[PDB]
Amino acid sequence: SVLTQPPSVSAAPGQKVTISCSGSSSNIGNNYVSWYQQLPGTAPKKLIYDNNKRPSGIPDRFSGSKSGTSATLGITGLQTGDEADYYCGTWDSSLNPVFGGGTKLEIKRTVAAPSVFIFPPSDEQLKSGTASVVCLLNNFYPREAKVQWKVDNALQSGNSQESVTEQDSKDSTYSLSSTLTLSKADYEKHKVYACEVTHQGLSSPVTKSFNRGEC
Amino acid sequence: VQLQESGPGLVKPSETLSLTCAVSGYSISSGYYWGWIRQPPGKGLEWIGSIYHSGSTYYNPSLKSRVTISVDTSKNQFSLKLSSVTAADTAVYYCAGLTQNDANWGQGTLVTVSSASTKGPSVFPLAPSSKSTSGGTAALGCLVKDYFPEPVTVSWNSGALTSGVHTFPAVLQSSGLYSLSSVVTVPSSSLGTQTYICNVNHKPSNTKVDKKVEPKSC
Repeated sequence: SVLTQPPSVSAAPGQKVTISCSGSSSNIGNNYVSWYQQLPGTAPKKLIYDNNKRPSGIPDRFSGSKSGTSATLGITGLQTGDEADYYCGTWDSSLNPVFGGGTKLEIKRTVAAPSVFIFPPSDEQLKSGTASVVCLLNNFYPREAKVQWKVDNALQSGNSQESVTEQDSKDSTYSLSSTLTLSKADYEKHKVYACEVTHQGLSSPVTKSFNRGEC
Repeated sequence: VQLQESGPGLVKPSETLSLTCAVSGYSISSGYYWGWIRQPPGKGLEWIGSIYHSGSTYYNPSLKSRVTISVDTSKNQFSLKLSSVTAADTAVYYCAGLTQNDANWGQGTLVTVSSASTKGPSVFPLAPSSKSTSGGTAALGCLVKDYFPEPVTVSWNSGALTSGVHTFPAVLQSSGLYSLSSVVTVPSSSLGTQTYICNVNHKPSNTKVDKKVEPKSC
């Protein structure tokens, strides 16, 4: 990366955002600017070339301009499908391609509480000698969520890992998966396994638990 | 017009990364330029180099002593060699080309530079039960565990099931191996009539698994 972009930007569907791209006189200052959209998992797709031109197939919701050593991508009529990383690109004083570090666009939506599900380890995993307990927080907003593991009422700390999806392209929510892993011997030393979820959309913490051996 | 990358998932430090891009639906000789761009994990885009119509090449100055880009007219391919790799070369590598205002891109291939070894996943079910039901909705899925390097791909019912699927970013466990889960939510009423299979492919170890996920008994 060479060009400077803000890390993230956000707005509600139907509104406008702009994404800025800061460069120097030797790149943006003297050269055309392009903009790229990258949806999670895909290659960059070009939105803008020659500062302000749209390739065929890019709707006029997307626009670009350039002034001095800066450039700007504008996106009107925001849609949930616009959730993506956006990159500006230009050429340096050697006419080699340079890119900005990217901007993540987040769509603002109403608060949504997670649905919480818990998964005991499988018998198949248990026979292989380990036990992974999975807590699922499905479709929540905003992203901030807290998961606490308790085993026989003992707070687990440093014992688990979680990860979070990218924002859903259809309803702008997130989902979170948390895994607590134990050895088989340790799994068999305890009865109650519980995941406690805290989130803005819940008026009080939600707990899902099972007793080892009820299935 | 389609571009498709092929190449090693894992490369040992100080060895040579070698990638090819197969071009369909277009003649390699007809391209204006063909090139390579990479994206290290969680970071932006970095141009590696391009080769033009004439055969002339231009490389990123910071990489140029390690890079070779060439074209195979008979295979209708072009390639990238990057010698003496280190961990810093870990990245999703994209091929790209401009044909006769908008380049074509490959799909990207993740190359990991590491002195660790390849390891295939075990695939365990995340079985649905009352503990994974909320109303008329049930959650189920597959835990894809202890594999190296990334990536794995997961689909459901050979792609026929996509609505309500969430495949999470892998996590690097303290063992040095990755673990991933993929879940789907479905009507509870379907649990006894619809089969749910998660299709798992770990291309670096050549591990493919189709694992049926059946409701528990609690």
